[PDB]
Amino acid sequence: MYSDQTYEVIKNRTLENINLDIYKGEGSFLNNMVSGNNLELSKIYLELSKMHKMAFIQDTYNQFLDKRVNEFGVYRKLGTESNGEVEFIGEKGTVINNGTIISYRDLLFVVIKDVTIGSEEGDNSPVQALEVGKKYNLPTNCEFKLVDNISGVTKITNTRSFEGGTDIETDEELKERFYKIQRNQATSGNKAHYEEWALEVDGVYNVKVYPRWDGPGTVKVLIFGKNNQAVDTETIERCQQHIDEEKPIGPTITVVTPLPIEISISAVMKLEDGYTLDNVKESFLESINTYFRDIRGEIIYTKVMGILINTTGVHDLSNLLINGSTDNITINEDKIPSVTTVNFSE
Amino acid sequence: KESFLESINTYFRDIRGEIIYTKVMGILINTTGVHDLSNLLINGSTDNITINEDKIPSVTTVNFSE
Repeated sequence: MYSDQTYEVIKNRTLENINLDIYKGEGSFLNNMVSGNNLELSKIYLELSKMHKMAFIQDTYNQFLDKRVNEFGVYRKLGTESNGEVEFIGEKGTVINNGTIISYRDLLFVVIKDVTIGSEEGDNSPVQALEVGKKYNLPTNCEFKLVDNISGVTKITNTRSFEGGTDIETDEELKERFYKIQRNQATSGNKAHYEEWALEVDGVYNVKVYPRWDGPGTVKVLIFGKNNQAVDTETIERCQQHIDEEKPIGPTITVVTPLPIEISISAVMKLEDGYTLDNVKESFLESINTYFRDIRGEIIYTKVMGILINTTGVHDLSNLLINGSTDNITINEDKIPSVTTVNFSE
Repeated sequence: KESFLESINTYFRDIRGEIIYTKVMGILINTTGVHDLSNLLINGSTDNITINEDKIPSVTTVNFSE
């Protein structure tokens, strides 16, 4: 191909193309024109080889990828600026106006709202990164410094880690994203397609779909908030409207929120020395709350009493009763145990 | 059975005073491979037994079933 086509090869080819009495000689004037044209033609061959690659969907550049995705209607992500809140410590009554820039090392951060040291609202003010990037996502407790000294301001530190700083999307990321988009398109009523739109709601984390719950075409949408806790009613409403904005033709949609199950417990236990009823009560309730957060399936009475005895301050235990029974209690779907009654006696 | 045997052996190494029947069932339920248990009897009984002087607990019979 064009790699085979070179200065020497095309030069000899052109020399053969000419039927002339002049013997071919190095440095001849006619040889000079032929050699110059062949050099520029070889350069043009290299350019053609390059525009092979530049015309492809892959191995594009910033402008090339931009044009391709604009033809596809896709747009690359420039990233987002980091956002956090810092604390200003210094002379009381000092007013830090909006637009003030605080520098941590070489990083530059700007204060959004006015903050007064010693004010009733406090000395905490949200601070946004001047530019996008992971480097702007500063951790907690960073000693920010004013670029411009302000009288009355001494120490600037963030009580929370800076977040929201996202980097510039790379070409490969956008290429793979576009390839996935073309590969997987929105369908009418696929479980994954419908569930993804529900996943866009911030409040909910886990989404489940129960089709045929009320006959053909009937879809029962099941949602789960933070660690499968029930979200607020307004969150349910906004999720319902959102999924209706993307729902297929003629579906019946019901959003189901997780339910809590109250738990009442009672036992007659012996407490270890130096420990009171309140301490063992709080420790065991925290432990059993963790267990409820991790319990899969139904309740295990033996596991409950095991976490009870393993709790510090339990000399011995007896007469353990949960919800009026000592048997294993079945947990149904969308039901999470909730600690409500703790009847502990020594 | 072997895992609970090791657990009860180290507990007896660490035990003092009396064997606690609730402690026995707690160390049995916490044992790996144990889902649910019932009718746990020590020497056929459900009561704590005092470990007297110059005396140590000794495991003799292990009866576990489903």
